[PDB]
Amino acid sequence: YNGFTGRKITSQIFIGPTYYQRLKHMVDDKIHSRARGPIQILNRQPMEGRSRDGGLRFGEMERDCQIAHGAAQFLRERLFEASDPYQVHVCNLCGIMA
Amino acid sequence: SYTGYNQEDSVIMNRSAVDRGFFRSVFYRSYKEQESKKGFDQEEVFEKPTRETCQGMRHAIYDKLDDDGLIAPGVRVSGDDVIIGKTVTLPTKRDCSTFLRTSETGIVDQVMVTLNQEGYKFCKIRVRSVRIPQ
Amino acid sequence: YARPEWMIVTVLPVPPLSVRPAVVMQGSARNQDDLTHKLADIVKINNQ
Amino acid sequence: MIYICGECHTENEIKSRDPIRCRECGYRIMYKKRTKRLVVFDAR
Amino acid sequence: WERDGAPSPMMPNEARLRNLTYSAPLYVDITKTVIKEGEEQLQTQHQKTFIGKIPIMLRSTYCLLNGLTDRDLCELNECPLDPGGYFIINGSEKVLIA
Amino acid sequence: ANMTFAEIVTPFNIDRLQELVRRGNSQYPGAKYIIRDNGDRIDLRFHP
Amino acid sequence: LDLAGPLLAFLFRGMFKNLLKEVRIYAQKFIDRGKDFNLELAIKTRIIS
Amino acid sequence: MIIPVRCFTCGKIVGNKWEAYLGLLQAEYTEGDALDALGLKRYCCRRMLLAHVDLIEKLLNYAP
Amino acid sequence: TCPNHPDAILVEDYRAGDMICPECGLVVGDRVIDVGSEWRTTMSSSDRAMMNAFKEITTMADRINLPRNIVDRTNNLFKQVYEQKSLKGRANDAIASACLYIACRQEGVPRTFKEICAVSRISKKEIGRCFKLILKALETSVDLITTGDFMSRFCSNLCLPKQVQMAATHIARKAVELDLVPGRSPISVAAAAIYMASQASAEKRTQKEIGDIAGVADVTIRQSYRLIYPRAPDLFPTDFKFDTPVDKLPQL
Amino acid sequence: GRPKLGGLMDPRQGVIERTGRCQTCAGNMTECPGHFGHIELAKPVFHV
Ligand SMILES: [Zn+2]
Ligand SMILES: [Zn+2]
Ligand SMILES: [Zn+2]
Ligand SMILES: [Zn+2]
Ligand SMILES: [Zn+2]
Repeated sequence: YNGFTGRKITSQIFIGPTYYQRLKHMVDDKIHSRARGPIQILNRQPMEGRSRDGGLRFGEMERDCQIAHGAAQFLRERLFEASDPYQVHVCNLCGIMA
Repeated sequence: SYTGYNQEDSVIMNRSAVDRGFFRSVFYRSYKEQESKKGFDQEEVFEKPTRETCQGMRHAIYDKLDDDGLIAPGVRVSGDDVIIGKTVTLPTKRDCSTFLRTSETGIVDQVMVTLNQEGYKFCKIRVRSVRIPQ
Repeated sequence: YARPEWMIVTVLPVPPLSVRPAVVMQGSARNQDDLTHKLADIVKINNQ
Repeated sequence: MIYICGECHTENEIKSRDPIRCRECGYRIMYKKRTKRLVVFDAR
Repeated sequence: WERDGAPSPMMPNEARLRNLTYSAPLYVDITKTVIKEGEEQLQTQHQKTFIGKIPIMLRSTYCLLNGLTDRDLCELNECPLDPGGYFIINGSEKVLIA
Repeated sequence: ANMTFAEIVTPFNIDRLQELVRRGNSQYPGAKYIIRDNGDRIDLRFHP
Repeated sequence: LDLAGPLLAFLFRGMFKNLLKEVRIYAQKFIDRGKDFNLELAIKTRIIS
Repeated sequence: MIIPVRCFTCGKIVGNKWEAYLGLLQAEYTEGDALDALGLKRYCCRRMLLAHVDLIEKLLNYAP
Repeated sequence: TCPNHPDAILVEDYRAGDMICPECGLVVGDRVIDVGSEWRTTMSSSDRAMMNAFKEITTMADRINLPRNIVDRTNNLFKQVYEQKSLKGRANDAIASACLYIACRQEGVPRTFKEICAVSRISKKEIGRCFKLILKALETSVDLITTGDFMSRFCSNLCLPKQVQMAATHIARKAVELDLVPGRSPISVAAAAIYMASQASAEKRTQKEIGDIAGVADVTIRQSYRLIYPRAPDLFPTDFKFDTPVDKLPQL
Repeated sequence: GRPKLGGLMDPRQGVIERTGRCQTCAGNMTECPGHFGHIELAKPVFHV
């Protein structure tokens, strides 16, 4: 019988005691988030701090996907703005950073 | 096919059974720490850091630690809490306390102190976290 | 942009401290980078 | 600062300087006594 | 061997708890004979010369949990159902894959 | 509640954003930081 | 199938060969120096342990 | 470890029937007859006692 | 260095690894803290000689199953001596042996010179000579040895029961307190108390057995025992079980 | 107690500690990009 309305279900349900096992994979052990977290001082890129806040690797496969999408602005954000946004001064005459 | 929440290998569970303890479990995570005097200039030891003892300390509460620098059993812990207060002598003394991860939230189940294979003061802290099916 | 004589090292550039920083381990011990370690030998041999 | 010997289950007071060794049993495994603080469990 | 040097039987529970290595002291009888080109030989035997410690597989014939009844295992805080067959190395249960 | 999006304060949203600022990190939805015209970052949890 | 026995026998054969090789070097040094050697000291228990 | 207080499926009290159940088994009752004698009509309640393994009995063999 | 609040104690934040003004919230430095580093949550002759010394310390320590902490302490003691160079003339094996003795003394688990000599090629005499020289070189000192410092090892090596070890400890401690053994080496006193307690117990050990394990001549034991034997009933604990009564202990 | 000029950790090359600024950039650890030092070689060297 349907629990919401109490109406009988047109189809009869196969029901019975079956031995179930709970696996060690809990969601609380896998959920993680990263938003402006700790970065490596040498690499100036994301790394885990005191949690799993290290971010997701935006690998070659994701870059190729975003290239196919043509989302050059989002591609730039993920590969630059979201990882190591930096600016340097460069000389126009010698092209070297000043 | 009860309302589609079990589609693609998903399962729908009876919340009342879970409330009755169906598949409820306990997760025990054991943290081990030792104090080693390798290098005469450095001497790490278990003791709760104090404002006068350490030149710099965070606003984080160390109240969970006992005078021996170890948390007692039956105390709730989280990522904001310290389970072990360890301080190393500088070449003032620096603090090297052991904090839990933000995901680690439970109650200290047991805390044992011993001398390990190296003969150094050694301790194991078992944290009990109860995992309700969700 | 390129000259044969520039292939010979007559003056060695020293990377900034950020490229080869001094990490802190086992307390306040400033653990120098591998580059700083070799730069120390370079300057020692240079003075010698 | 009371520890319970894991072998003889005897409560003994130990300082920072004296060793972990049990006063009477000599056993070197000590368990911290359960906190006297109040912990509330909702019976859910 | 305790810090003071007092030898004591190591229970596997203690090895796991204290991160010890469950090892058995290995001794060998050695006989030294010396000849000094004077048609004479001196024979000296070093009985039970210590040569090292062999890690012991739990519940093997050389393990302390050998022949112990289930009640005795419980007294030692050991599970009677535990099959053994593994080594405790620095407190870690190490199993040798065939 | 852990992830954030930087919204530019505009007359369209000045009042709505002012509310999220006072709500802060303790109450969701809220905000983590304020970036002034000067480019300086203020953590709302430190001084609300 | 090399079980715990054959596997440890392979190690113990190598470690014991190293132990005896070590005893020779130590004993020979004392013999070369012209003095007898204490067998108890020549053995380095660290090799097998 | 120990017998559930409530039957997971329906909430019937079964936590007070374990020693009663064991007594019936000691009295040579079949597992079905013992469950019937206890009044566990629904198979969901029967599943509780018929399949329970009381490990607390074994855990109490270790010193406190 | 808060730009707006000069002389403000910035607060370190692990959430992003930055320092924030304690009374404004202004974040100073983007993410300069490196939270992971803060909160845990072809060989020179001198180095080769030092390495060789370390290999000897680990070998000698293993012979007597000394814990790794004592080895670490010995290596640090050796390094200081080796670097201080007041014993530069002495052999590294002698220095290592004396450092090992000092480490045991500093750790509160003294090993007799005969025991350290038994595991090292260096004789007791040279270790004793190097021992005092190192103390001067290190400008340090070690706690005086006591009779109870050897009871645990000796009684265990003698396989004596816990009560016999406790009785020997009380007998030796009370004998020292009563000053019944003036000038006698604590090892000699400990061995005599062990002999007395052993002879008074079911597990009876000969002076030779005790002498061989404790490293004391039976004559030295006999003399020390002869001094304490007349006061044995005062030395034995009140709460002790006598297998052989004190009145029936060997007279010699 | 402080870095020395003309040394491997010369303060001109960059910021030495996070709570500091280099004299050449007058900027913090993140603001300072770091700068190069140079070792004049008494004898020219082949570049590997
Ligand atoms: Zn330019
Ligand atoms: Zn005890
Ligand atoms: Zn039911
Ligand atoms: Zn200000
Ligand atoms: Zn700069």
